[PDB]
Amino acid sequence: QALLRILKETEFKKIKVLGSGAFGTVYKGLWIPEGEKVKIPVAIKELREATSPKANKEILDEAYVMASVDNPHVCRLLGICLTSTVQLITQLMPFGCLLDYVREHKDNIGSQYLLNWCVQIAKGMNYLEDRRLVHRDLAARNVLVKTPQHVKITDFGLAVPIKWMALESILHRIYTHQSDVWSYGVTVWELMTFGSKPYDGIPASEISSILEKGERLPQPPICTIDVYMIMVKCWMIDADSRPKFRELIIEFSKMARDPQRYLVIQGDE
Ligand SMILES: O=C(Nc1nccs1)[C@@H](c1ncn2c1CCC2)N1Cc2c(cc(C#Cc3ccc(CN4CCC(CO)CC4)cc3)cc2C(F)(F)F)C1=O
Repeated sequence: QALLRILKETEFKKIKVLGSGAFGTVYKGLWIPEGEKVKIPVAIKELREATSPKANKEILDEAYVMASVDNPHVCRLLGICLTSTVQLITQLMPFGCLLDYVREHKDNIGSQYLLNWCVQIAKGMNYLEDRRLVHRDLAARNVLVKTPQHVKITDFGLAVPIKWMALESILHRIYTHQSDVWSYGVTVWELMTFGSKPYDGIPASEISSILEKGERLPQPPICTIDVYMIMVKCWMIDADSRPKFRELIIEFSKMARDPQRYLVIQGDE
């Protein structure tokens, strides 16, 4: 019945580890919902630290919000298991994170895929804005691949990635939908460089000073200047001058109609 299912351990199992971050470990698994027969492929995130009943109330309040997300380009929380180390269940995104996907499939990715991913990520971020949800950690690592044609945003349920942060976030810990636009621009740069490292080899402590001098990430080799200009707009110092997600959907959708006019990839005729 319930929007957020409160799971028993007997209902699911871990099959394969997928990755670990600072706060938890993600597994591919299987869930048979209590009272049902069907086997659902899931991702299971187990938190690194054990939590108290008090801490679990803060988790539950956020988990209900995460279960309320309903958009084709945003991952929804399906369930929670209140084990000592809490476990969080979503539908499995079988192709993993988009960062790894573009690094591992670089030779078989054309302009149409890249521009459609930019549209879809903008659509998911626009829904979050409509829901008054600030992501605060948008990056290619936090976009998942359902199919090569269908990506979804995740890991916004977490409220230091200095190299993805808007200048105002670095200087004053101000986070808004418009600082998410800055991070969107970095995410697009990641895609267009097939998962390269932003501000590579430069210490995080230097980034605010580089940005204050007007320096920005470089134009990727595949990008026409028209695409680079969208990234540049996302990195304007005045937050309210940056594009809105709705505007980014329009502009990337136009480019996706003639994708080889906007990204130049060898073999992508
Ligand atoms: O579930 C998540 N990812 C998954 N991937 C695959 C399967 S599930 C992602 C996620 N974010 C948005 N979405 C998702 C999935 C669907 C959309 N989330 C939601 C998520 C996560 C984490 C926590 C946590 C935590 C936590 C809290 C307190 C302490 C103790 N320490 C607090 C700090 C304090 C220090 O002062 C001391 C006490 C510890 C941990 C909660 C949630 C949420 F929202 F469910 F309540 C997390 O990662």
